[PDB]
Amino acid sequence: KNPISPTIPLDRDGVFHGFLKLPHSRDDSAWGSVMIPLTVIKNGAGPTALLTGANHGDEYEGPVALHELAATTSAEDVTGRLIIVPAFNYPAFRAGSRTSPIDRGNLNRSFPGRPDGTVTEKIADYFQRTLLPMADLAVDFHSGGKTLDFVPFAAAHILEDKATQAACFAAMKAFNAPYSVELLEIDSAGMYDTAVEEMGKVLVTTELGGGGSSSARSNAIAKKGLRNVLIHAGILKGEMQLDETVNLTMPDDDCFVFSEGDGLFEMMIDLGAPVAKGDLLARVWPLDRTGQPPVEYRARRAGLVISRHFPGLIKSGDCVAVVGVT
Ligand SMILES: *NCC[C@H](N)C(=O)O
Ligand SMILES: [Zn+2]
Repeated sequence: KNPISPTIPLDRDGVFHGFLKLPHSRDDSAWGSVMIPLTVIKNGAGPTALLTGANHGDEYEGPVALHELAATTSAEDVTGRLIIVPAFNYPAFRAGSRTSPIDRGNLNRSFPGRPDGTVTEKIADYFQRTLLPMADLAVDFHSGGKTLDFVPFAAAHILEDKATQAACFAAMKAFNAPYSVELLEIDSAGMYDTAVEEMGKVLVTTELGGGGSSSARSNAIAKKGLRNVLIHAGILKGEMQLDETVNLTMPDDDCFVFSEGDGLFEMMIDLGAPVAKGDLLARVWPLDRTGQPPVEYRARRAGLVISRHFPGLIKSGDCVAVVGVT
């Protein structure tokens, strides 16, 4: 029995604004709670979509779209059910950080979680055992965060069940981000991705920009894809917006480049720009001194720069850049 209990019904017709109340006894509140905001919109019979933003706290395109959806959608617009959680790892979202300030918990590495663990593990357990079985479709928004920046794209995994792999790709096509990706997310343990997919459910995941900020273009991409995906699922009516998309893959480790030293980061080729094998991706300047040649990082695969280290300061082990193919 997970101690979380909603403040609103999850199975009644109408529009509900309430919270997932997670008890949390702590120094600044002895009988306190984490009040995870959520909106349930239900109307008649139909599929149920579980919509999450801010799985990592410092990623904002999702929470912006889900807040708008929770505030501008009437029950009559829906055939089915929307479960809307704009801030998924809510303590991290309130702290403005990828991980939670309470337990340093990475929510996207905490599944299946446990009902008696950390605050983050209790969140993961509740979606693992209570919310996901209620859902047919799961849209889990992601962006680069303060340390990464991505080309705006929706992704689907090469997974072993080809039936629900096909369903995931169909929803990615419906999302219609400017780029479309099959992510090399090996290192697959503990993710919400893996929880949804292993249940045979439909998963939509994204990487919409980054840097700890969202733009009007990037907010719009999140709003379009969300609307398309809900129409594609049968929950919302209307005409889908179909624009051009570029298909990209990550077949290899050599799509990735990590830095081996700290310094001042100079990106030499912008996001989304084409790159050939061996082209100079970035150079890192010394923090300590002047007049020394920069440390050069070169592409090991041709394609497009789909991700880059965001901050001006880079550390050893940070991912300099990622190349997407075609
Ligand atoms: N490969 C999955 C995306 C990653 N966990 C992130 O940067 O959010
Ligand atoms: Zn993320």
